Amino acid sequence: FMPVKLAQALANSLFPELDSQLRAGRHIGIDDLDNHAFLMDFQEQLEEFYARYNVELIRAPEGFFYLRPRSTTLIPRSVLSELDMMVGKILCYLYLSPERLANQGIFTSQELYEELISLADEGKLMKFVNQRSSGSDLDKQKLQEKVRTTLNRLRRLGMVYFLPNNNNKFTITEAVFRFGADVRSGDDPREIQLRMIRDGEAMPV
Amino acid sequence: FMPVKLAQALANSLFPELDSQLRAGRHIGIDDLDNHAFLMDFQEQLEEFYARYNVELIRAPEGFFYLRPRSTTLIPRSVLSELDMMVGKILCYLYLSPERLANQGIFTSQELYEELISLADEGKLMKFVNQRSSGSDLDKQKLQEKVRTTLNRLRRLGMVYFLPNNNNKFTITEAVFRFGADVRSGDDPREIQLRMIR
Amino acid sequence: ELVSWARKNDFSISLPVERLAFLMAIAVLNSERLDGEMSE
Amino acid sequence: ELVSWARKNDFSISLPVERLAFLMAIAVLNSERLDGEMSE
Amino acid sequence: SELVDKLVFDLQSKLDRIISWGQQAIDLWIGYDRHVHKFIRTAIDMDKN
Amino acid sequence: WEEESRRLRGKDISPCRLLFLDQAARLDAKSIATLFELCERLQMQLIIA
Repeated sequence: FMPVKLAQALANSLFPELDSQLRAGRHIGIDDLDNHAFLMDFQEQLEEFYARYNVELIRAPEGFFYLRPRSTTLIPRSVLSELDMMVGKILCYLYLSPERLANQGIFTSQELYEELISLADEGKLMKFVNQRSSGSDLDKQKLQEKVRTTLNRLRRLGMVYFLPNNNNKFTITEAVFRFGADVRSGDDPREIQLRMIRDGEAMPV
Repeated sequence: FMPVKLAQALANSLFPELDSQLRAGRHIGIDDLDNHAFLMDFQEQLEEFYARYNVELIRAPEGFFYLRPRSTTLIPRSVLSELDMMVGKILCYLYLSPERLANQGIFTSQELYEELISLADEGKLMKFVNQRSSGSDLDKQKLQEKVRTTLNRLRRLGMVYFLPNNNNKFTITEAVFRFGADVRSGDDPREIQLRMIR
Repeated sequence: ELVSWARKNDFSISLPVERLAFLMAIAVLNSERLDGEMSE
Repeated sequence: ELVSWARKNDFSISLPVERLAFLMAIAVLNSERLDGEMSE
Repeated sequence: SELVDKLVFDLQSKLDRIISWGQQAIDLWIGYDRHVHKFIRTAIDMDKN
Repeated sequence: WEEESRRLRGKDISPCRLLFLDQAARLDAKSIATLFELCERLQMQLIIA
């Protein structure tokens, strides 16, 4: 009925955490460990197993895995927001950046917001939190709170984990590299985006 | 290793869609002939398979199968909102005995809307839309939009089956009894369901 | 010769009253600390 | 209690690159100094 | 000799404290190492160039 | 416990002190008096049964 290795993987004690949290939109990385430490062992088996539900466990050249539902996906589809991709790219830069290695992977929402506002444009960014904003500090605080909420939602979807005693400090998954899907290759970001939407990996909101 | 019959069940061509809907939260009543029969045959293994997710595959006394999440559910839970809970009780109250005299199993959004407005207290209706509102037409429109949203949300869970058109008329499945109180011999369904709605 | 040594090294110190006070306070706590370790 | 001690003491240590450099320079000269004394 | 007790008292913890740090540092370092370790197989092997 | 937190707490506040003792009938008058004198010397409050 099944290949030996696929049944082996499905029999692993970690397998239910993996399957369930991937169905719940969580994604695979250094954090989100229970869904990664053995999925490295059966990537092909889990991918062919998931194809039955018209969904694909996709690995980029990066070591992270994440779930993508087809158009005919049996498990229904949904998407994230622009600010989510933003915080995600900042988190990916943090993950790669060896300069902050001394942080040992632990990072604080203030560091995240500082890096985000440093790399990005404050006002053009803030246009999306609220359409009418014109540099009001109330909208800046709104953006900071929205960054906090997006970090929470990314925690729900396997990009970050709050420390047991600290919701202000967090550790990052390698699923963060999902956000670098338009930069994982030297091809154009737009043509790669077309290939993602073709492979249903990303869509504009 | 893995139980051989569990391998047979999971390899079953009907396993994918059934599993996906179960992850969604959709119940599987007797109306789903193929899913129901497959569940009846392979429950002994599928219960273990889902309990590995710390989720119980419960067959109700009504016979419909559904995934009860434990507190430790490995599939992070979403829940039916407050308006979803009361609209679900109103749906069961639209599926109980008295509806046979009024809608013969085929209901419309107007029936549910009228029952919700007449039966539910104005206080909880305002809690649904807003505490400051008072009977205004716009607030009623917002409440109706939320009613449609929760109706579709119940549709995703296989608790209401839509008639195939954009018009919001539908039938209600037996699984709706998860909302209502358990029926006892000699109990008036109206009395118990109203006491719970009250 | 050491002038350029320092120049290219680049270092500094800066202790406002509050910062210097916090410093003595941490020092005293450490002198009182069970294991000398100071958690944030 | 030591908070007011420090507050009313009023002290501060700080060092720009040039000042810190001058400090190492004076230290080295003193280590080279005949009698350790440094005239202005 | 009560004051001596205070020294006989204090000097113990200091000593223990030293020893404590003597171990604690390694406990930190060995952890930090693994982070560095993971980094090489979670940052550069995927971004070789 | 109090001595440790002496630094963090301002001397203006001396923290409240309160312990318990059930089945005080076990004690003798000498022990009860010694407990009372010790507690009040330590500004200690007691609830005894």
